Amino acid sequence: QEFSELNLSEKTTKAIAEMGFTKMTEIQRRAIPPALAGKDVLGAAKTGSGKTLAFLIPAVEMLSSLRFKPRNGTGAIVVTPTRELALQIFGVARELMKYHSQTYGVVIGGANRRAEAEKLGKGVNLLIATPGRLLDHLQNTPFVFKNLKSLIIDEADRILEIGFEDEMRQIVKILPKEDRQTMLFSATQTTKVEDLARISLRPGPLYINVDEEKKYSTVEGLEQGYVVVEADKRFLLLFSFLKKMAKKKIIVFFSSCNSVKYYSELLQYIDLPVLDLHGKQKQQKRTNTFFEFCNAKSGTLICTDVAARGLDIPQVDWIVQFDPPDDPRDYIHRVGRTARGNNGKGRSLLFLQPCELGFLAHLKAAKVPVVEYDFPKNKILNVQSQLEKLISTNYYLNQSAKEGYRSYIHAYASHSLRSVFDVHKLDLVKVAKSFGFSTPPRVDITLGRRAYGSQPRQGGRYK
Amino acid sequence: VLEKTKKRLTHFPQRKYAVKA
Amino acid sequence: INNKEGLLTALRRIQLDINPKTTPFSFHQSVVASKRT
Amino acid sequence: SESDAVPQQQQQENHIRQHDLELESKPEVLRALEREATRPVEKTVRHQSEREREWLQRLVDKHGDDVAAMARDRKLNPYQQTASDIKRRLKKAGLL
Amino acid sequence: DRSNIIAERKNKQRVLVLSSRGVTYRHRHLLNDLASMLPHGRKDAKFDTKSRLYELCELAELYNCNNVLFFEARKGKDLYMWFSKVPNGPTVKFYAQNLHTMEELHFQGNCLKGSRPILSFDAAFEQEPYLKVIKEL
Amino acid sequence: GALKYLEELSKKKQSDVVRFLLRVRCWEYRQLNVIHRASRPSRPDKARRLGYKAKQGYVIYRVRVRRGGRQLKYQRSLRATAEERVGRRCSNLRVLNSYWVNQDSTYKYYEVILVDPNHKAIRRDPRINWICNPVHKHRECRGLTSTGKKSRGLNKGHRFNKTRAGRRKTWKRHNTLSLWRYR
Amino acid sequence: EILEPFVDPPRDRNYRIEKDANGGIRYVYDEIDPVYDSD
Amino acid sequence: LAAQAFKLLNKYRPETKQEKKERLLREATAIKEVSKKPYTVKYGLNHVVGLIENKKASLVLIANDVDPIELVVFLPALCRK
Amino acid sequence: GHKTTRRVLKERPSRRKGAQSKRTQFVRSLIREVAGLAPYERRVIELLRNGKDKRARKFSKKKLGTFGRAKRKCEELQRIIAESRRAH
RNA sequence: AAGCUCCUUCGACGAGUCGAGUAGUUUGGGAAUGCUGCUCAAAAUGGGAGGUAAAUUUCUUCUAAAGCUAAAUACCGGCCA
RNA sequence: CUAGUAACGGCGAGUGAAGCGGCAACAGCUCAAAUUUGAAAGCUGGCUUCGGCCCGCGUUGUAAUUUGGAGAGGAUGCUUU
Repeated sequence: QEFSELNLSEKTTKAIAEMGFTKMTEIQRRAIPPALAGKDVLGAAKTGSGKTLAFLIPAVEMLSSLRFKPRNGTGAIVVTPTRELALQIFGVARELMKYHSQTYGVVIGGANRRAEAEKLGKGVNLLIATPGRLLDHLQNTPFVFKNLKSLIIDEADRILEIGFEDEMRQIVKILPKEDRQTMLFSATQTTKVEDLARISLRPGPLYINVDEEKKYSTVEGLEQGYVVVEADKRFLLLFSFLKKMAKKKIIVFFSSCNSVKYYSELLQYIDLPVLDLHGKQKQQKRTNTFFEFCNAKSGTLICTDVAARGLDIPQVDWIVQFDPPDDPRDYIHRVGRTARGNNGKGRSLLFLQPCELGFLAHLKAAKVPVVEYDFPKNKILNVQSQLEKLISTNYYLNQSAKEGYRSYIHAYASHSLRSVFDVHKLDLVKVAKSFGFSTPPRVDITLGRRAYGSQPRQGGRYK
Repeated sequence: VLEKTKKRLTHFPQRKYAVKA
Repeated sequence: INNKEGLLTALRRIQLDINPKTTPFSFHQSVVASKRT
Repeated sequence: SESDAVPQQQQQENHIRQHDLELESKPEVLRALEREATRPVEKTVRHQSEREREWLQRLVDKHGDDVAAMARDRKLNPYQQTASDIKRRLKKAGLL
Repeated sequence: DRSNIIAERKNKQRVLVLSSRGVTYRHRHLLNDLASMLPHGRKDAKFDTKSRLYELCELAELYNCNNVLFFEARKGKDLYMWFSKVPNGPTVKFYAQNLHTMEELHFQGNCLKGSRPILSFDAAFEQEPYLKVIKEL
Repeated sequence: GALKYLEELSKKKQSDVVRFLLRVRCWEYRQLNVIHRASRPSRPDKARRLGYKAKQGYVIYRVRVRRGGRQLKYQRSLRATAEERVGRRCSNLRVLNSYWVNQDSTYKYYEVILVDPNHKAIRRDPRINWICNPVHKHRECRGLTSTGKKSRGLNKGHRFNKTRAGRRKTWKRHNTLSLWRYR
Repeated sequence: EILEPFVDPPRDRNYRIEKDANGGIRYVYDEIDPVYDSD
Repeated sequence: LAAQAFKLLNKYRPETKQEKKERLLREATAIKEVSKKPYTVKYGLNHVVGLIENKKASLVLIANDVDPIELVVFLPALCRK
Repeated sequence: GHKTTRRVLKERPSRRKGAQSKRTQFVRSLIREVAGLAPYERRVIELLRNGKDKRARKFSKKKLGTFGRAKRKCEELQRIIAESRRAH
């Protein structure tokens, strides 16, 4: 029924009460009470049905009941395909363990290897990890995981689609299996999905379907917009768009919560009143922001694309995809139709760099109409000089710019469709110009003959 | 004495203690 | 461990054709004695 | 009851106090030394400097209690400090 | 013709004798005694034990030698032998002990260096195969 | 961070720019005196990591030493001879350290760092004022420098059993017959 | 050509591989001809 | 080119010890009884090489007569890189 | 021998006490280009460009004295040949 | 000014020195036991010393070429007892 | 104490350690490798009404911060002069 009906710890229930959730959703009711019992769960929900709270509550309660301390090491590992949902579960896990003494951490690709190694040896108890970096840490770094009692694999169908078949099959063979609860979630059920279940789950699972089988993936009733914009005037076109299309409803999709945070602070200094929605905020502030936006006449909202997948988009005049979308299939179909928005005339556009026009070929393959907008060069508001004076002088904006720039490049590297979103076709000097930098800050863009006389290994404890 | 050495003596000097039987 | 068939198998690949049928004694000059010693 | 086999759980009672130690028929010298240890001490509270109070009072006189705007201000907060640092200095000076 | 064999059918063989990084003068003298007898061999010294075993192969491929006799020393006290056909052929390992070298003045025999030996084998070198493989080596 | 680039340059001292500079400098030093004063070190990265500072009291002295055998071999190194000749020349200073600077077919050239123990810039600095103590008089004669510690074998391990606590002190201890009272 | 509408389009040997005596994988290599080279 | 270089650089000369002390006495006096970042000419080999390596410099001038020349040999090529 | 509950140790900060930083490798690649090559390295570079790789490994071995150093020197000089050819 | 904590940020460590050959010296000590001279002359998932037949050099433990520092030890000399 | 053991020996003369263990005494640190760069902040001398003025050293680097079982920088909150 509700969260109070479950007999949870008063430390946990106070955290849920401050978050605002009083009514449990469909997956939360049908998965948590068998998960607290100890039975393994196989879920088939889409993101935004509340599944992030559905596995964190048993993991938090397990850690609180067993009285976990930092010296014990990891108790629960949550596997997440890309770093953006890893940082989304991190904010939810931060709100859950506000009262507890157990520790919580994030391992992600495109992050510092050595800082994560110091974090892991110091002792995290709940760890949200991308599969590639988790296998690197499990194989090389010294940290305690002998007391692992819970394993969660979130959005499995994306994990195999991204290309972690070999890695995830090695992950379940190095983690301990006895006295462990394994919960698996995936929106679609493909052939590779059940082979992950037979190697990770126990012989008796519990099968839960709260899926939306009425997928209204429109094929023809859509019209996509796009604007070809150079890499060094992407923000200036966003600013000129938002300034002139004020007194209207605007929703902007970024790729990273750090870039949402930086653009929120910059637009307040640049004097444009814009609403924001990122993971460094309270969960209560998150809901009061969107309720204010859904009832407002005009306004403009910044959120990441993974935030909108869990959220109910209201009637809006524009949907603008500034950063590249996380999965292009879900953008064109779902977000194109929600931009159309039942009755009112709502138009969707996407920012494209000149090196990104193979998206047009992919759009032409699926046969979906396009219109490109002209945007004359006079109407660009050149506030580049004001922006660079702010970044070079304000210290807090410099940190936010550096983190937003790196998270933008790091999300670009870990993109699924690498044919059109390639980081080696990105001029990094120009993309740091848009963020407000004259010198692009350093980021690692990457994050025949065998031996003569040699034979394959047959023995020896080579570690 | 050096400034680093004086800083450590200011904030962590030798204490005065005893051990009971 | 003494794999027998694989041991003679490796002997074939480095076996010289030492035989008084064609090869004289000056080639090898290897003598195997009858006494076990 | 030890679920995780911890050899330190039985000997229990990541930041600790760094300067002191929070501690819990006999000879007269030992009883005399215990009165020296447990004797109440002097607080010796540090005070804010006069120019520091003027810097903080100027911030209240403009922004009131909004700590976010005070950190975001540049003329009256030249050495750019976070709102968390300014709030502690305000609470010490009695200006909320 | 480059293999410097003047014969009806050329027996193209080369050896490369080698030493570990911790051999003794008794093990060092067995290099000097064996290589003096052995006319188609090259002397090399101080192979790194931190390297791998198959880096003795391209060491010999560098010097065009299809045989290798490695003196490996452990603890600075023990000699271990290795006879091997370098490209892909079989190898052997021995423990060598009871060393007595030519420099010791008690043998009273001498011969030409580089003169051809007769190989005096044993009867068990023929009947039992584990002796037969080292026999050809 | 210019000194990281100099450290890699001294590594490659057979190379074109370093062979050229060592040739034109060795020619210059041959016309100079046997022991002479250098205003600045020729390898400022090496001097600084050996202890040189640009303070009043630090001097640099360049010395050429004959090379070859003494087959008698001199157990005193050429570097130790370089230190001992300069300390005789500057009887008022203290030899701190020395380093290789050049070489020729007949001579080897060393630069030595010296510290004035009477200069009160030196006397007031806790990082260097240990040398003002009289137990550090003529460290190059007692083998107390880096060359001396190498040739005395003052290293830890079973390889240096006879020399790690003083070679003559070890011999006197092992050759002493110790008789107690209750035997 | 783009077969699927938003999926990424899919994309020196100095040995011969035999089987060895115990049963496994054996690499046979090019033999070396024992001559003295010019140096 | 040298003369036109020093026309700009002389406008950015660092303050001397006499006029730095005067400014400190000016600001201390006003406290008894508001500025931006100072733009000067950057000097010091260890400082300038770091400014080169962080791409914080715009123009570099190198003396041609540094008598250990190893202090400046890498410096044209490092600026080129 | 005796069974004890072995712990997992914190990473010792003295691991790889030499170089693995990207800054030092930048300096070494810069200094090698600005300083030139040693006389023996010019011999090996000539032989490696002419395909005499067999002679080049031997020549570096007599100069350096160890087979392991001869492999690393011939590997480093081979990379120089590769990146000089691309720039040409 | 200082200590701790945390981390979507970084983390630079000593070269004519190791080492290879050779001669002298020295040691219980031809991994030269160590040192010195001569010729050549390094590395960066590096280097040193060990452990191991265990099947390949698996593993173990430290970071050299810069420096300081009381006490326990010696004492046919100095001021005395 | 190991111990006249290991080791080396015209294997004759002989030479001859060390680790472990019980004690005595106990104490840990300084640099070079970094850009203070929003301010050479450092230091020797001289004149001095002793209070603070000049010259010089020094950017080819003098202070502060750091020294690899570390550290830096942010952030956060307690604790120290």
